[PDB]
Amino acid sequence: GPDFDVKRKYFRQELERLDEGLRKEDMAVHVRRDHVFEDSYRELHRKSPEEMKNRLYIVFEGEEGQDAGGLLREWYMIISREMFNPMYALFRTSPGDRVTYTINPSSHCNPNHLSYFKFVGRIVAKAVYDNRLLECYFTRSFYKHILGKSVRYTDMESEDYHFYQGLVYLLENDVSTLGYDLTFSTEVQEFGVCEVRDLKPNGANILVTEENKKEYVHLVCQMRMTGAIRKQLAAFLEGFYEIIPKRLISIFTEQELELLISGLPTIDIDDLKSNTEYHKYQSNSIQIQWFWRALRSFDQADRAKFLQFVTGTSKVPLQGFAALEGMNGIQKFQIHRDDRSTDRLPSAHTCFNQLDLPAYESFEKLRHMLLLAIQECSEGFGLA
Amino acid sequence: MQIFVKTLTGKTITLEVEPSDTIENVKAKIQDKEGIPPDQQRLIFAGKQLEDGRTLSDYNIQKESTLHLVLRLRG
Repeated sequence: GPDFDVKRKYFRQELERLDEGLRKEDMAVHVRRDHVFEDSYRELHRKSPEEMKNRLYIVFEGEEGQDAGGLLREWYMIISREMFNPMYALFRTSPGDRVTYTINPSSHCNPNHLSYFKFVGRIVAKAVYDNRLLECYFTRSFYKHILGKSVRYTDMESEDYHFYQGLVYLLENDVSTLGYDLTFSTEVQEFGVCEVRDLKPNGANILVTEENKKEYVHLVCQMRMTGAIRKQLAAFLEGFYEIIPKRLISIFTEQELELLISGLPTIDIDDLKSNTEYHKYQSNSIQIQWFWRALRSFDQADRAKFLQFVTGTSKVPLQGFAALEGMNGIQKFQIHRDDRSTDRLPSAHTCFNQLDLPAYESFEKLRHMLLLAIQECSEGFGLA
Repeated sequence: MQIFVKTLTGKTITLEVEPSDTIENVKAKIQDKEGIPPDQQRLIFAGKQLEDGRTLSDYNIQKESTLHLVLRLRG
């Protein structure tokens, strides 16, 4: 809350102290939507750190959209989702309630993975530098590495809850009671038969007993969470620290760092409603009453698609909807009435956070038209 | 002849058209099946945007072909 704002005030102020003396320019990024990760990598991974602090503007190939802010927000969102596509073998999903991601230890699947990891770290740092939001969610282990905190074996509960609660049982009980064997090595699932990595000198030939099980629990977590991904972490943090210095980002906690990158964890329609502007409609016009009724009738997944529709991103800025950013400064969510025809679907200008809403003739039609638009056009810019 | 129009979410719309039908005609047949005005529709086939004046045969759209529907709603 307020203590978070105090940190961010100091954080942003020192960030702007470091670029005093930088003639910033607008830097174009030409990408194809279906190749947004590969295209952005080709267009940005060889830029200097000073160049990365330029103002990026996005040009989607074959799309009328002109980036006045809304295209960059969508670019950050769709590139953050494609970095965790398992087809790139860069990241994997951590098993748990909420889905977070882990560095894939088999990332040498991709021969240039260390180049891509530095780029992924650059993008995350660039998103924080730009005060833009990503659809990234990491484990407590990963956040601790960025913050320079030491990883403890208790952090395994967030990385793998059931593996961790297998370790508490090993610590709590006797090895004579397990029914299986354990050695000082952990499995290399690189599509090989019983290929293992040692947790200790000649660890694969050493049995886990009650005399050494605490050492095993400590060693296996340091491996699972830092040793097995040592080179990929260094590449990521290298690209990250090139833009955001380590001394500055480490003032935050793991929860604060997550909010800094992903924004607010929920979409509050009531907060959006008290920070909405209307042009040609009034707050009590019938289509506005039907609109909020329809928006409230959406589940959390559909109200995310709606946020993407009118702003470009599914994420909410940290200061709420009263700080929704537009071109020059703050531009609250606004709804304009579309007088052209009532058979048109609703339209949006993501740079102004503006929704063009036709004067529909029934609540059923408005709800149907709104849900169709946000579901079948959550992304993509067909208008200027 | 039956063609398939695939939406962003993956929903499939099956149409009954003939190779002489214009792209404008196909957009009108989508309006009757989904309620979307044609001036908000854009059709994609083999990575190329289909102009309203051309026919399906002008784009080599044969039977059981699959088109992609994107909406022109966001700027």
